[PDB]
Amino acid sequence: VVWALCFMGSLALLALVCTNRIQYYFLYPHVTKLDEVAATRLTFPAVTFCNLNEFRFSRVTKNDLYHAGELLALLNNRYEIPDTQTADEKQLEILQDKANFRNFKPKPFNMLEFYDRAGHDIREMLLSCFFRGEQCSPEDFKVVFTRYGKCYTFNAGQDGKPRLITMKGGTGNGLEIMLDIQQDEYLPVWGETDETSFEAGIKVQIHSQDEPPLIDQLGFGVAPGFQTFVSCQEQRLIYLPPPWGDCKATFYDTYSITACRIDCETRYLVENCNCRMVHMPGDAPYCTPEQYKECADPALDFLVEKDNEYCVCEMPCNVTRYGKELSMVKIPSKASAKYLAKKYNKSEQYIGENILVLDIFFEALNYETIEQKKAYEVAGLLGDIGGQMGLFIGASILTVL
Amino acid sequence: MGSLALLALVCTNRIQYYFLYPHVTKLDEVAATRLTFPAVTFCNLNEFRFSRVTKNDLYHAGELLALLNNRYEIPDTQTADEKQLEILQDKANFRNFKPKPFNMLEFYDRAGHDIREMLLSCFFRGEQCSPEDFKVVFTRYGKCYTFNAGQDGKPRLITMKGGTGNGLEIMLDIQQDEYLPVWGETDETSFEAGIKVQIHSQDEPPLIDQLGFGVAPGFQTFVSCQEQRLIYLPPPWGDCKATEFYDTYSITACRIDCETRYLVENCNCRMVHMPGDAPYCTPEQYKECADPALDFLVEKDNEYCVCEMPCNVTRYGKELSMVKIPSKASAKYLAKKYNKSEQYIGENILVLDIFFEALNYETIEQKKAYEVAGLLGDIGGQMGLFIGASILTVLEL
Amino acid sequence: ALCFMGSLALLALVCTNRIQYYFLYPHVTKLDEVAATRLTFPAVTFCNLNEFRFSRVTKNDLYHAGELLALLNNRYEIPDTQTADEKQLEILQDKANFRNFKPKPFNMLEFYDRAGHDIREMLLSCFFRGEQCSPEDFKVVFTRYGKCYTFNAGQDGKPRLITMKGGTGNGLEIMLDIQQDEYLPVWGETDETSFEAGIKVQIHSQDEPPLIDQLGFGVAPGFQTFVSCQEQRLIYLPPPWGDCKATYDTYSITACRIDCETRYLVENCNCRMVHMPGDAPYCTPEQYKECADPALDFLVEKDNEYCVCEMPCNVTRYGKELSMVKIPSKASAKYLAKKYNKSEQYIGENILVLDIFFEALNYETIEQKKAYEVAGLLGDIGGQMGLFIGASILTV
Ligand SMILES: *[C@@H]1O[C@H](CO)[C@@H](O[C@@H]2O[C@H](CO)[C@@H](O)[C@H](O)[C@H]2NC(C)=O)[C@H](O)[C@H]1NC(C)=O
Ligand SMILES: *[C@@H]1O[C@H](CO)[C@@H](O[C@@H]2O[C@H](CO)[C@@H](O)[C@H](O)[C@H]2NC(C)=O)[C@H](O)[C@H]1NC(C)=O
Ligand SMILES: *[C@@H]1O[C@H](CO)[C@@H](O[C@@H]2O[C@H](CO)[C@@H](O)[C@H](O)[C@H]2NC(C)=O)[C@H](O)[C@H]1NC(C)=O
Ligand SMILES: *[C@@H]1O[C@H](CO)[C@@H](O)[C@H](O)[C@H]1NC(C)=O
Ligand SMILES: *[C@@H]1O[C@H](CO)[C@@H](O)[C@H](O)[C@H]1NC(C)=O
Ligand SMILES: *[C@@H]1O[C@H](CO)[C@@H](O)[C@H](O)[C@H]1NC(C)=O
Ligand SMILES: [Cl-]
Ligand SMILES: [Cl-]
Ligand SMILES: [Cl-]
Repeated sequence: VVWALCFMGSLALLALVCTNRIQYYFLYPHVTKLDEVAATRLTFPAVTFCNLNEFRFSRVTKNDLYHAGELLALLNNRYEIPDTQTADEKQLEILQDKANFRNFKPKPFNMLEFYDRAGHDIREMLLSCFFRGEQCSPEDFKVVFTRYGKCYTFNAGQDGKPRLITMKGGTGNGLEIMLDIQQDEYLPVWGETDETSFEAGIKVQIHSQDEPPLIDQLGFGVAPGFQTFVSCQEQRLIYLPPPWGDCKATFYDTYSITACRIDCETRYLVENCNCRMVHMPGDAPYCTPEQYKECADPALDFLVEKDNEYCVCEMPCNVTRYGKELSMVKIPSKASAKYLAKKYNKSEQYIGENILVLDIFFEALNYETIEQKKAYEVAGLLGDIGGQMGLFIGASILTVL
Repeated sequence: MGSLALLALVCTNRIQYYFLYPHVTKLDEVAATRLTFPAVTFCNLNEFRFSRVTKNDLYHAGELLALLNNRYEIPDTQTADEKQLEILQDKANFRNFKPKPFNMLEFYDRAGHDIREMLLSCFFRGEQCSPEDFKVVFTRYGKCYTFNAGQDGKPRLITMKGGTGNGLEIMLDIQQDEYLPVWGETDETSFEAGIKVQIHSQDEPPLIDQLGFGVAPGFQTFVSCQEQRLIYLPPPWGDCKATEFYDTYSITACRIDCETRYLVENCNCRMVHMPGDAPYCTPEQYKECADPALDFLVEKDNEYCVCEMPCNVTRYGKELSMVKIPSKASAKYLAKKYNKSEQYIGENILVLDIFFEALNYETIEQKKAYEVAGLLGDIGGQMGLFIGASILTVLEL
Repeated sequence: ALCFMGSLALLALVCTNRIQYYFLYPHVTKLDEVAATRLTFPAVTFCNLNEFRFSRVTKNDLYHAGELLALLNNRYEIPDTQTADEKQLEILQDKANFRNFKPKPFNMLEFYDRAGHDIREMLLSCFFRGEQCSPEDFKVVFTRYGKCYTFNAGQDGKPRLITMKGGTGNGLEIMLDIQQDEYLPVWGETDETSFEAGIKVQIHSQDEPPLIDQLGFGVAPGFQTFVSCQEQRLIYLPPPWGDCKATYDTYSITACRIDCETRYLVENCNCRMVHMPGDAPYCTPEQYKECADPALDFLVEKDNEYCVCEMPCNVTRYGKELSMVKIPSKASAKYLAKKYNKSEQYIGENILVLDIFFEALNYETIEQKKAYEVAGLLGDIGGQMGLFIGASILTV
């Protein structure tokens, strides 16, 4: 009877063990494969930056002041220079003249035109630029409008030009730019608004080229008077869609959290303000300075600060993250100050307050992948249900003999 | 015996693997919704406000702070500006002076920087916060403050989107004009100006003198964070200890507990920031016993305060960057607003931004690699075609 | 008897699929992040951004390295376009007076060693885990920045320095004086001059040479800089499973690059820069300027063909989180000024404090493991072949 018992058991094993599988298969489990290597021909990311100051004082015209005056806290609700102004006498005297609206006939005004004309000029800010031993120029930077206003992106990849690639670790295989933030052009700050700031310097965001920047939210800061080193590591993350995961596959061409937020924010403002901020996509009318102040700014602030319901984006199936390690040294040194001052025709003090050097590069281990993989596909299921029957057909043959 | 082995053999390998109690570590990095915002603790690098140090304070803590020598006199080697020296020489006049009960905790609580004075502005996710939103916590730096400590029983603060908007922004005034004159090197004085900050889970006490990060005056500092949840297995799979002075097990809680017992054992007192009910160390004890003792533990010790791994750890990845404050264009505004000079603003004001990136949540969990149920399935087929061949060889005989 | 040529036809088919998988040679990467005990403290190398102390540059030095340092033109004269303060210009015009001057043997290594910043002068204080360290605890190492120093180089045969707890207390703290008053006047742009003041630092395993001009991080004067670290051990598989190369004494990307760079310069310049290994003749200042510098720059900037190194099977990476506070505070300035015999302003421009330590979770491992070893292969078959060993005794 022992053989018969063995045969009976052989059936009861192909029963449990094959049932263990189908249940496990239908849980749609996954594994996450991690790897960190030194990739060759790494694709250099896009680098977007903004001057923390949105409007050059010297480009603000009488008409500009008339329309955007109250928005910039340079005027009160009755087109007068505020009682509570805190300006140096020379600038106050320049503004009091500008704010003289006697016999003044207002002329069509537009925030986008204002940003484009008054925003800091890359041609003036960019003192020097080098990528992998090659000299780059203002033309190598693309204009992109953000909430900070007129910003610039290096290696945007929208020119159809050949890819910029990194191959070795260290500053040499990266980007180095020397900027002049031009504090002498900073708009006087007389109050707190979404368009003014207490700070001097630039905001920077390193991002994949198929992903738009969200620099007011996700950027990092770089201060004047320093050379800042940014050692990076590219991290590629891949996710599975349902049933294995939660991701969504690809106004914008590729799906990204940012692209999703911008799209959502635009619809929200259009719905609640009947206008879009000038940096938003679409064809809705541009918000007036009054709309910015009364509706648009509060609306966008609500979304990026308090909102928990409206602009909630789902995970992309493909995300590229850039790990960053920042460090810095002082510029200029006492020994080099006079050289730089004479070179760019400034005072030594100006150099120390306005000049900055930014280095963006990758470390040796420049590439990391974190990919979700199907842990138990239909093929693996069979191979188990199959290899198990190859043991029951043997346990039945021995019984047969 | 040709199959009495192949059965046993291939059966043995899997059996051995189970009793090896193997594990796998599952990694995942996602954008979590309703992420729980951490606690943020900070200290002014200066421990005692110069203007709050009384004659009695100087008398007791004078030597500890290097403001007096061992004979209650202002040191020969003092390096102070004339105005401050003149203020101290008058404080240090102990003729006809009758000392009155003194203790370090009261001293810290009364002379330590006041959040009500340091906090110029505070916003969390578009909402204005206030000094009342900060809880007082005593550390080795003295009187410190924790934002979102979670000990009020108030509803949780949560983050949902990436970027500064969904985080905390505070503007601080470090008040250098209140910094205690530094005439020597002690564990209570420093050469630096600014604050120390530590981002930590709410069920984990801060160890800010050891694990904190610095934030400098004259800058706006951006701190982009990522929460990392790590889970470990206990024996036999791992080494961790599952969750006293403190409620949840953490390396820090363990160290603090250990340090306290060490000082009590060797100094018969505890530093004022330590838990328990042991007597507070006097300034003399601080100098002669407590400070050296604690320094030994956090610097040289390799035997006494060695803590075992917690089964549950929450780590916060940080990326710092900064811009300058104030700009030339905003200096006068800030100066007039807070009634200071433009130079003061540049030396004392700082802005701190603590927020999370889009991919805000990472999990690293140890999971058992070979569970008993898994073992049975692999061996089930052969285990029976051998136990059948076992009652079979005993059937032949 | 047909049932026998079936067992073989089943053992055959269970071998085939299994064999194929063994042939893809798959791998898995095991990750783990823990608080290690007795962690081995890394080596810390640092350089002053300034390569030559102004006061150590002699008439002979200026004569040979003058044009290289942009202090002289191609005719041994002080440049028309000099931008120096009058006192320094007057000191240099005197040095650059070569009337009746007979040049004497010069070499860049001696120049670096003699004129480079002295650790004995830069190091104001040094502590590791409660113990006072000294200039003798720093080893001299020549890099492209010139004369640099490495803490805990581990080449003395001394007992290992170990970390055990998280926080600054279990790490290194050094106070440096970068000595800007010694910085060489900058009159132009060269590979040996800089616009910046401060130091470059690189944290690295002791069996890996530094490549500090490329991979270092910066530390600024006037701050205390905190560097919270995490050691990350990465192990890779060689072919067929992976791409790595198994083991200068140990194989590392840096060691590979340095070796390659040296060969390249020797091949194209018939000399090596003074910080490079080997026994090739040292490059003259003229060679540096005309051949060596451009050559090395090409390699570390443009090259995509010559110095491409393959992945090591064993890599140690150090995660870093930097933060900073200001030094000195108004209240401590006078103390420091009096202590080191400087002015309060000097202190603010030259003094820096550097803290290098580890966090609680100080150790992370990322190891590639063979997914399917031979022993595991038999297991998936052994059973099928065992049910063939029985049908094999009932056929004979
Ligand atoms: C790891 O520890 C954390 C606490 O540090 C646990 O998080 C808590 O989980 C419980 C149950 O959901 C909640 O009631 C608490 O509010 C959570 N604390 C927080 C986040 O503030 C977590 O559950 C632990 N993980 C495991 C499974 O061990
Ligand atoms: C703004 O700050 C100034 C000090 O800079 C305050 O003024 C001093 O005020 C005290 C108390 O009234 C007087 O004893 C001093 O004589 C004042 N000094 C000077 C230089 O005037 C002033 O009170 C503050 N303003 C407000 C409204 O708080
Ligand atoms: C990876 O390489 C490191 C060296 O960089 C190895 O660490 C050494 O291990 C040996 C054997 O225990 C020790 O004698 C040395 O002292 C270690 N060097 C250190 C840490 O200073 C490590 O073993 C290698 N890992 C593997 C298994 O490849
Ligand atoms: C991820 O997206 C990038 C573009 O951003 C693309 O280059 C890459 O092929 C994608 N990876 C996969 C396989 O989804
Ligand atoms: C240099 O700047 C000054 C103003 O400071 C200006 O007057 C002069 O024209 C400038 N020189 C040149 C040649 O651009
Ligand atoms: C201190 O420095 C001065 C120069 O500023 C020097 O003359 C003096 O000798 C120094 N004092 C000592 C004792 O080293
Ligand atoms: Cl949003
Ligand atoms: Cl401890
Ligand atoms: Cl190279």
